[PDB]
Amino acid sequence: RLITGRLQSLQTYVTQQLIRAAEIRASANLAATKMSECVLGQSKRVDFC
Amino acid sequence: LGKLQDVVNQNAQALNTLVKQLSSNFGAISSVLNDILSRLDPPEAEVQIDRLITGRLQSLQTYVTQQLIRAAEIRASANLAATKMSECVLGQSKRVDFC
Amino acid sequence: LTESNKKFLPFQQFGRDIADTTDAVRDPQTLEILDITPCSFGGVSVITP
Amino acid sequence: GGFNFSQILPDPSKPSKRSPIEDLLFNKVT
Amino acid sequence: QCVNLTTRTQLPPAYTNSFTRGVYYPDKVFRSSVLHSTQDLFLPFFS
Amino acid sequence: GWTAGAAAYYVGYLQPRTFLLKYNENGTITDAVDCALDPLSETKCTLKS
Ligand SMILES: *[C@@H]1O[C@H](CO)[C@@H](O[C@@H]2O[C@H](CO)[C@@H](O)[C@H](O)[C@H]2NC(C)=O)[C@H](O)[C@H]1NC(C)=O
Ligand SMILES: *[C@@H]1O[C@H](CO)[C@@H](O)[C@H](O)[C@H]1NC(C)=O
Repeated sequence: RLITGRLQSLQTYVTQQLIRAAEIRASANLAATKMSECVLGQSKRVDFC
Repeated sequence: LGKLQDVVNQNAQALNTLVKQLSSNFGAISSVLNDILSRLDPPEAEVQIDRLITGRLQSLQTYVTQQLIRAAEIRASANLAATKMSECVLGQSKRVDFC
Repeated sequence: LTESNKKFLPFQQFGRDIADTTDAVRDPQTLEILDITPCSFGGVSVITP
Repeated sequence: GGFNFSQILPDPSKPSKRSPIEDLLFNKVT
Repeated sequence: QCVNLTTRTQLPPAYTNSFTRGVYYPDKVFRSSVLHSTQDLFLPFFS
Repeated sequence: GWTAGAAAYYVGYLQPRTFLLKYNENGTITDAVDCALDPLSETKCTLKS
């Protein structure tokens, strides 16, 4: 019973961390595009930078 | 190619892990449900079957959650590829360091 | 039980695969190798206009 | 005007409608 | 029946090194183009 | 006074250890990889390759 409880806690932690990883990946892609456009040149996209 | 190989290798190892899940006892005295039914009568073998069911359900829900994460990532990559198709291919994009 | 084209070493009875499933068995009658393939694949679907 | 597009355009010599580069691309990845 | 031996000059035992020896089939199944790991009594390499 | 020709035999002791066995298309063992001998062997047998 202690085993199955500890596995349940680790599984929900792994799911939460993987969701945070997806969110951090989306933010990282947005930041990389923002750097490559607004920083490494001038972006024509209005209200983006 | 890594981007075209990881999406296949991860799926293959997930399917292989799903196959490997049925070789584990989940704390029971046998892995296949037929052996317990043949060697023990069903009224007393109900807890063994139930723990096998809940272990297989936990494994399958873990696989489903992993597949949903992979689907979300592939959908994000597909949206990026669709935007690239619409801008970089289907015209000339003024966004520097994007095409 | 299909007729396979792979010969077994003369000390084995069963046979597994990459996915670790017993898909090859040797018949003890006259030493022929027979493959194992499940007969039920997938499910049903209905097309409606 | 001098642009060689046979590498990306499909070739009728093969029954498949694939360009040579995507032939190599399919043969590259398992 | 048996007889006893007489003491004499012998040689001390020597120690050598194995080179990828002591490997057998751990089970009686057929495996083709797989890389399967088992837990069984084997002889160590370079032992 | 006796003679025994020329012979030499080796005696080795087995230990409980995990081995990675390679199988070919014929079905015989071609190479074996350890997990508790070398870090390279451990890396090879943990990756199953
Ligand atoms: C376009 O490039 C291709 C390269 O694939 C050229 O095809 C080669 O042409 C040479 C010259 O005759 C041959 O020796 C090669 O065997 C050809 N290779 C292949 C894969 O076909 C083609 O000639 C070029 N076309 C133009 C107009 O420049
Ligand atoms: C081993 O496999 C090779 C490859 O097909 C084949 O040519 C050969 O006949 C096989 N040997 C035996 C003993 O089956």
